[PDB]
Amino acid sequence: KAQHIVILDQEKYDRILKDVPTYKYVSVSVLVDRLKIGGSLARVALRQLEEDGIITPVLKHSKQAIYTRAQ
Amino acid sequence: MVDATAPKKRTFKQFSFKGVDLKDLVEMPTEEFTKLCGARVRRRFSRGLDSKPMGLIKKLRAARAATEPNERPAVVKTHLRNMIVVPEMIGSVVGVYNGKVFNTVEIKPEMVGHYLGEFSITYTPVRHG
Amino acid sequence: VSVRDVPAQDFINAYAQFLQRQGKLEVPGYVDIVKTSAGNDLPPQEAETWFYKRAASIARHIYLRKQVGVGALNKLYGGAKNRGFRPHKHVDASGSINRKCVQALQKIGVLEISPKGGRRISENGQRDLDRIAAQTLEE
Amino acid sequence: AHENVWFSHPRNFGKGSRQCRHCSSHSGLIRKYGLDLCRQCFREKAADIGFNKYR
Amino acid sequence: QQIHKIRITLTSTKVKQLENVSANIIRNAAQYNIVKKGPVRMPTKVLKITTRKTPNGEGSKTWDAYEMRIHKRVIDLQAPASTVKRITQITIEPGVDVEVTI
Amino acid sequence: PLVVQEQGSFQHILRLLNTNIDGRIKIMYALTKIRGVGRRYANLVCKKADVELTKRAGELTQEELERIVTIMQNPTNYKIPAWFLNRQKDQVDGKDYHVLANNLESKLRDDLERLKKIRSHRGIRHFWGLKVRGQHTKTTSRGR
Amino acid sequence: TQSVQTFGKKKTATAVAHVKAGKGLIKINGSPITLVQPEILRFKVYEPLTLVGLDKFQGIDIRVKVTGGGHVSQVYAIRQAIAKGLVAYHQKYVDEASKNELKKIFASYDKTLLVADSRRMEPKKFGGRGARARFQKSY
RNA sequence: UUUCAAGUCGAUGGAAGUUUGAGGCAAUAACAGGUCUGUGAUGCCCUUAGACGUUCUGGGCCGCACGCGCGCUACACUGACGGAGCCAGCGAGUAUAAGCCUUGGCCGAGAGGUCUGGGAAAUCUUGUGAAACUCCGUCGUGCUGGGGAUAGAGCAUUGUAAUUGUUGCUCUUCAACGAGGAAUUCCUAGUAAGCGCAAGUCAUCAGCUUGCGUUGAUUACGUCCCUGCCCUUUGUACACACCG
Ligand SMILES: [Mg+2]
Ligand SMILES: [Mg+2]
Ligand SMILES: [Mg+2]
Ligand SMILES: [Mg+2]
Ligand SMILES: [Mg+2]
Ligand SMILES: [Mg+2]
Ligand SMILES: [Mg+2]
Ligand SMILES: [Mg+2]
Ligand SMILES: [Mg+2]
Ligand SMILES: [Mg+2]
Ligand SMILES: [Zn+2]
Repeated sequence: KAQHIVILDQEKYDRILKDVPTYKYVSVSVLVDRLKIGGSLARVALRQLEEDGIITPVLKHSKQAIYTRAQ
Repeated sequence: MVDATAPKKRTFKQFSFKGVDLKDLVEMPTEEFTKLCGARVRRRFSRGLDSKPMGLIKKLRAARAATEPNERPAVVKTHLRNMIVVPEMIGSVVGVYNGKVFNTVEIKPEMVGHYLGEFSITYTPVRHG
Repeated sequence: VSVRDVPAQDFINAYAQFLQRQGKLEVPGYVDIVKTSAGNDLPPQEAETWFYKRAASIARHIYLRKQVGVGALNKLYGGAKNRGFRPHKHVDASGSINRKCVQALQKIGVLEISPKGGRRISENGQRDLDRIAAQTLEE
Repeated sequence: AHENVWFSHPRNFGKGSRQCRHCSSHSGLIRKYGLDLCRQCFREKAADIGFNKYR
Repeated sequence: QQIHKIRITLTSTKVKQLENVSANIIRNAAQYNIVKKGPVRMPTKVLKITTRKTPNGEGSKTWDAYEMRIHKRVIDLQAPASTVKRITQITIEPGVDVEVTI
Repeated sequence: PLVVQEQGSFQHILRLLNTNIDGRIKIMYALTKIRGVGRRYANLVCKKADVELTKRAGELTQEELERIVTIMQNPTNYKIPAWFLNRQKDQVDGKDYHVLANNLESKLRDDLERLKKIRSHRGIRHFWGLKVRGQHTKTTSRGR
Repeated sequence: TQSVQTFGKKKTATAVAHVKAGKGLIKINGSPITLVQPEILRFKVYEPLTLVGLDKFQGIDIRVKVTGGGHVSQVYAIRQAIAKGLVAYHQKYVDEASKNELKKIFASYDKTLLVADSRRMEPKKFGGRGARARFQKSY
């Protein structure tokens, strides 16, 4: 029943930048769980959001990415 | 998928084994023929042919020479069922022991490259009920 | 600074970048086709760079030891094969890939055929590897 | 003629290629350290050979 | 064929005769002013054979575990070859075999 | 190396060699649905066609799709090794081939009658649906 | 000069520590301790350091060679060789009052810093795949 | 605590305080338990030249509507792959053979081939650079990149001989299985569980045993409730002893 979205359109993209900052804790599963996007799409979003400064890296690991809001 | 091509032509079909048709197939020396078949056959001929396979070929050759009205070439019987069928012996009929009886097989051209005893099953099939 | 004073994992990522950017390493034509080991089931995921990274590992691995052969390199990078229903087993890596790397590396430098077997590191091999270690740790 | 057939099959690299020193059996042979003895003949000669049970 | 660094290799199953011959040779290499190296205790080899107890194939799966320990010692002497060989005949023992290599 | 967006270019369902392919699967593993195309084979045709593996099936353009189906139909012309092929040293013409979706079962069948026509032992057991490679059947393969 | 050599052991792993007088060099098989590959266990070898304070290692340099055992078993052998080497150096070249002080903090935190674990693998017995495990029985 | 006895439970010291851990040996008798398919160990019976002796050739012991037992892979994300990191121990090893362990170099995508050299061995294979494992990536809950049966085609090794594929490798084919009812097994510390490696069988073949080491726990440290055995009392018309 999952049918998670793997292609990023524009409606979801700006919705992401409007919703991810208002999260206590973001991770690979959090993006999948609440944004309905796929796991692979979640991983690329986290690696860019850190470069754009919106997201602060709490911990770095291959199997787990622990991130938090930067404000 | 680009498209869907389906032409085909009637090239006067004749049996062919790995690119060599029946006409040329029959007149190949077994040394040249083995160079275009499987790995197991190629290994066997390099390991050295003992006297038993070579003796059977001579008798199979003679059995064909026995009849020249062009009917079946009479049967040579043998136990050596590890014999590899070669184009030279196409059309000959051999009786291959399966442990009890002389199963009779006719060497069809499509049988080439197989073991001679592979066409004489050694066990009667199971039948429950 | 020496090779032993820098972490191995991020040193190879730095030596791999240099060997690719240097471009002098001769890459065999089958690197986009072959699998590293008979125990593997798929080719490497980093098609463009896997050969460079493996050569960096071979060069670094030879630095810390003495006369390692090419047969030993197959055992080192080999892993457990996934036999279907039979238990797992260790299987050696491909011989050609390891032999080509050290041969490709021998005319680009760092190594040479050592006495009493194996492949020693070259007079210049210590000079330029220790260099890479320095350009690894400034950040 | 007959001499070329009698005992003509090769009897090397096989289980029938070797036999027990003692009973000339073919099954349960021990080849370690060149013993070439059946496992039953070994037990009745182990003390004589110099094999003892310690652990 | 005068002075010669000569190695004597001692192997046996039992250690008492091995150490008696080893000590007796070392002792004889003391009163004779001969510089010596040894004895060197080589790592002992445990020859283990594990068979089934049953001559037939019935019962609980019980196994014997036979053993044959082999101990090897080498002693280095600096003496002429005539001198070393006669020391061997002095310390001859039925259990221990001797091989002499130059 | 960053998240990108597109509109109307993605294709949810592809049709290659008369087989329907889901467009949201990664290209290397989407092609494995085509019978005769395994994971190992799909990795090479994408790399020979200069199609980077980080793309979903629907992301591909028509130019790339035709370039892939062209390579699969002519593997030897693109430095694909003979030993890497599906059907090498073919029975009738002796050349190295790689049979695909609507051709594999045809030549697999033709091999079965070719075994059954000569009445080989392997062909007979294939007819019964039993194991032909000597596996024991005393205690295994009892389903239907 | 003032040199003492010691060793620590785990199941099979044995780490030989050489403690010489110097500037404070602390290496693992010729590599700094800051780069041990059991990253999750890097603080196991950091424990003998931060417990007493790094000022104790100003005058001594330590070079260990650890062989045998496994990845984890080697870490416990290394940390024991370091802890025992520091104590053995103080007993021989410093007053024994300081040596008893250092030995107190280590033991009060973890006994394995100074005392080798005596556990070894139990032999396997026939009738089962393990030391105590047995083949499944049927009636 | 205790009959202040035998002991038991806690600490301290200690390498070790469960008989220090683990085994080897192991009583008085006994079983119609299993083996004459280990014996040039055997009594008797059968056969002994058209052999039931021995040998050659080929097949079978693998044969398949089915029930059961010892096991191996798995059913996934505490994971699969792809790279990178890279640590053991127990052992074995040959000559004019009938061919041992085989590094190093050179060919091959692999399996493997070839040329030299070391080792009758703490010397060389070998630090057996093993696998789980760790790091960085791809995958993203999908019978999916889990799983790898079944099968087609091709390439090598051993062997006189591979067909009923010995085994290995390449591509393709990618099935049940989505954690398993009634029942039932093993186990208390470097133990269980994984994870590999060596030796035996072995020309070739280990999903098997015998050991070894790597990672390494949860939970009792109690009871006779189930089950088996031992002891005492008891009944007996049994003593070939309840298979009476
Ligand atoms: Mg069409
Ligand atoms: Mg090798
Ligand atoms: Mg690896
Ligand atoms: Mg037939
Ligand atoms: Mg107990
Ligand atoms: Mg026979
Ligand atoms: Mg059992
Ligand atoms: Mg991995
Ligand atoms: Mg051989
Ligand atoms: Mg009770
Ligand atoms: Zn015997």
